[PDB]
Amino acid sequence: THVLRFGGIFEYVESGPMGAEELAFRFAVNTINRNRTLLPNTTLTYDTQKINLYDSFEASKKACDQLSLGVAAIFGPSHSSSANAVQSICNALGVPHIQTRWKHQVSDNKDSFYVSLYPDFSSLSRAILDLVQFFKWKTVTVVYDDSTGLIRLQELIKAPSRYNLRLKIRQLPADTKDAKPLLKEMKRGKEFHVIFDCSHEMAAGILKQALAMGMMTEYYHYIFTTLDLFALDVEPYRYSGVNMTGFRILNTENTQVSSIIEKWSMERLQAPPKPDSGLLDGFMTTDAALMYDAVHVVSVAVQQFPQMTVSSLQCNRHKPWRFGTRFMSLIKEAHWEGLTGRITFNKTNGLRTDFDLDVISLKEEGLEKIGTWDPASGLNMTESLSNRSLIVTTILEEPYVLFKKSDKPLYGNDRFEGYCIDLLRELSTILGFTYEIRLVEDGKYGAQDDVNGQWNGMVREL
Amino acid sequence: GVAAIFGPSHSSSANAVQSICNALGVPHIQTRWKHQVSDNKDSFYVSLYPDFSSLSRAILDLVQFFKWKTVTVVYDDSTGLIRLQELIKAPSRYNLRLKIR
Ligand SMILES: *[C@@H]1O[C@H](CO)[C@@H](O)[C@H](O)[C@H]1NC(C)=O
Repeated sequence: THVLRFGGIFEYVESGPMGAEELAFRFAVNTINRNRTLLPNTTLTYDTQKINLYDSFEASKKACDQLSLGVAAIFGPSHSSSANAVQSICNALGVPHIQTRWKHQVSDNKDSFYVSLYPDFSSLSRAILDLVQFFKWKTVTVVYDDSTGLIRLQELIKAPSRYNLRLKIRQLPADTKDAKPLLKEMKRGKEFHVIFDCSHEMAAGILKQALAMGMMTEYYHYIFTTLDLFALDVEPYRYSGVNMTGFRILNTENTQVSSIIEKWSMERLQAPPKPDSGLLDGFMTTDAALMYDAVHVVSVAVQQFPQMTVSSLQCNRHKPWRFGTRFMSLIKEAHWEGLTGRITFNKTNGLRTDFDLDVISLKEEGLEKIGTWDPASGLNMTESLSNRSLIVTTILEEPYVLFKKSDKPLYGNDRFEGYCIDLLRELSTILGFTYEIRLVEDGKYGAQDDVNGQWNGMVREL
Repeated sequence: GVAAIFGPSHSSSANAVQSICNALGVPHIQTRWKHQVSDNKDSFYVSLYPDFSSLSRAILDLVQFFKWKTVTVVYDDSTGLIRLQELIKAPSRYNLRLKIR
């Protein structure tokens, strides 16, 4: 019957047969035609090209070769430099471009034949800012890997102008995995709250060098802007008392999504993750999820456009596609729900700015969901007793309270004696008390320090 | 028969022309600053615009000479943060109070 095929330009690799994005694309294309509910009388076909993702020339060449034959839409590369050429080609030839990864769009680029499935960092940075403000942070150390990281998290970077945050922007060393010098610089600077704008594998890298260095104590809270935090192997960090936090768009809390991800993991049995990499196994990266969702949303959109006589557009001469405008508007207005939750494209942009997030933080188990984030509503973090110990504190004033003169080691309340201890015993035998003496760590009386408006010792402990 | 392409003064078009020139081997002479991704291996291109990796530190030297403790970096477009990224990272190595706008 009627048939249309989708163009696809992905990474050219040799160790693995083909990239994870291509895996997801092929999996979903052979899922659409197999699932008779979606595209019942039309079979989806995949046209796959492999490039270096950095040679925009060969990306343009492959896009032109695909457009020479019948292509309804191009699933462009997952880079920020070869995707611009492909979207320009698609716009000039009037064919939808399908971006599953974030790239910096020029403010004066009047291009409207592309859709960006990746959640816009214009909203993800606001989500990071809301997560920081919820934790009431004051010293925040934004860490990014690529120079485009500042462009990604620019709302977070501009936040100190509005809020009271103190930002110390740092960059991971380039062309090397030596994250130890940067963590050392944090240790000298006593930077405890960190925001990591690095990929999940790189995030696992810095987590490993942080554990090997001493960053995995209780006083370190890590916010990861990456959406693949659930793919990390937090087992070495599970019981370390670390407060690492992140987000997640891959809606794993669903039966259909669980079945899809389990099928994808079962299909992924040829390139297992490296055991000594700090990463999980049998999972699905967010890039594959966005590719799956992209091809699915294009399929559900083209469900409403039965006339799909793909043309033979050339690049030597420019000729807009007769079905390109309506198909592109249909893609932009298309509303589908899948692996990454609700998929709604911004009308004025084509990017996806209205997305549903789930907040992920480290707990006693591995990365439980502790809230949700929506661009409209905002951050939604949901996460006496008679037989209760009465914690008390005291200072070592010799006439008042002093350690009992017993050579035999003694613990609990009995190890403390003095006039104040006698008064506490009298109160306990007068009232109902089950009390334990907890010595003050600061070892001082309360003092209103005008330097920062902070108390200390017993008063602050109270 | 052209010996060198004096490509466009815009990031996307300059990147496209630079990739084409690198593929075909002809030099691509660009006179405007554009963000070259780190892993890019294009060789047939030279940029005459003063590298903001070396000019943002000139701005930082000016700030040091004036002994500023609080600075407000104001930029226009989103690719302005990636231009003066050394100036943004400076507060780590110095004593500044950047209030980027
Ligand atoms: C937050 O999430 C809880 C649980 O899903 C829900 O009951 C509540 O209505 C949500 N609040 C907002 C403001 O979305």
